[PDB]
Amino acid sequence: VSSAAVQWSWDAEFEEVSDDSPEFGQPEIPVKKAQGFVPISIEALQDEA
Amino acid sequence: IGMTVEFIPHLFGTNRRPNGSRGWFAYYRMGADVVNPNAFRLLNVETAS
Repeated sequence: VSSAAVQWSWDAEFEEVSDDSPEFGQPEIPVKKAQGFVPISIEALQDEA
Repeated sequence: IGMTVEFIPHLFGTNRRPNGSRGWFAYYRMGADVVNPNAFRLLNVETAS
């Protein structure tokens, strides 16, 4: 969740205040996948050192 | 009802927003009249109009 800061102002005596509504936002992060694969032979896995 | 005073905490402005002011409200109630107008005598000095 992200947001800004309220905006103040300088006002004189007997002056109505402005509307200061902060605006929010939401960052978002997806998750991906990576893979590898190396085959091997029964002869090779056994005879190679 | 006798004199009663209330303290308004927030006055508003044209756009229905606080303007930074406060007030005091005070009121009372009564009423009166004459039941019989013959039980009195009053003197009237009429000047030239």
